[PDB]
Amino acid sequence: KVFGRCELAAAMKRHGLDNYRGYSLGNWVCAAKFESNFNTQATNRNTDGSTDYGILQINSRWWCNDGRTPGSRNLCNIPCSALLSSDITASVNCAKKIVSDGNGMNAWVAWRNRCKGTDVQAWIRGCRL
Amino acid sequence: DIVLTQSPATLSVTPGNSVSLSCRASQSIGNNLHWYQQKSHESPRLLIKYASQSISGIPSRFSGSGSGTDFTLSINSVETEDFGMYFCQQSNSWPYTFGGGTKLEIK
Amino acid sequence: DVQLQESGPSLVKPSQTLSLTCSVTGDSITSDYWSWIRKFPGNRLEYMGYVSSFGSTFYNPSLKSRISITRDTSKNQYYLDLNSVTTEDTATYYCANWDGDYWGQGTLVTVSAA
Repeated sequence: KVFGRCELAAAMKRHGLDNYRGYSLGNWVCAAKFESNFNTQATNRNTDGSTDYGILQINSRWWCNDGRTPGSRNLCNIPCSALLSSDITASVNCAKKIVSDGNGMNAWVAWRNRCKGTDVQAWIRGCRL
Repeated sequence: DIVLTQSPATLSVTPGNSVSLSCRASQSIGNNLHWYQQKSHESPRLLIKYASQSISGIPSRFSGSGSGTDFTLSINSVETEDFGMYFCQQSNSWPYTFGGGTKLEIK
Repeated sequence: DVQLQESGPSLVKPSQTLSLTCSVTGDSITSDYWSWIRKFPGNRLEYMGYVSSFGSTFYNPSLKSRISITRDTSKNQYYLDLNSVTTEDTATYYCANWDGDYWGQGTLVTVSAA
């Protein structure tokens, strides 16, 4: 499914991402916009042989197992194929573990390139939460 | 740091009856509240993660609800194997903190 | 399946460094985030800190920077170092993964001049 901006903001707030480990809600909505364009089915194969899956493009080399990526660690202990649901539960759970590493949200390249340093609060303004 | 307050400190109940334990946070923590059970001579055991998400291997009589600052652990038809300590713990902000715990014992 | 187990001295002197080891069996330590939690008398639990798979460490300010958490992949173990301990550090120490699914047995360490 493709979330509407405000729809994802409300869901993400419901899923506890508003001020999770120092990051305001806007960061997460913005990340989803540029990482998957709000699409829970988004999947992109990478140069290093890994693949990113879901609303938050979780990588198969470190976080989920897709069985075709060399040197995988599967930190979120879950098959990448399970992060493609219209239910964002699984992706949020894993994202929280991801952001809990020292790299913070910098792990999300699109967030780093398109959100960090911008007025992220703009992504939740004008929304009924 | 975030302060977690659990009430009551102790709760006596007779097997078969249902109960609910409270855990309130000094500030909003979304759904980032987890529940642990701890018996004597044993390590804590995760019962519920992220306020309401179930954990495989845990009796289904355990459930959790709440958001923001108020959370609840509910036990449907308390069994004797349930007597012991219950702790809530938040992971919303560093440092992670634990509530003072609620003791469940037979009445 | 995964199993954790703490090991180390159970009695230490004030002012010394208390060190504990958590041995992990069932999988590589590089595949998870690892933590240390301790229980004081009176059912008081304190989260000490954790180390991510990439080596990032997070320590509870309550410890006043006296803590160090490290790992040894070849030995599949991770450790806890707590410097200049006092009787206030007597507690039951447990290692567990970040998710809280796997816990050690917990080990009691008593800090005493004797």
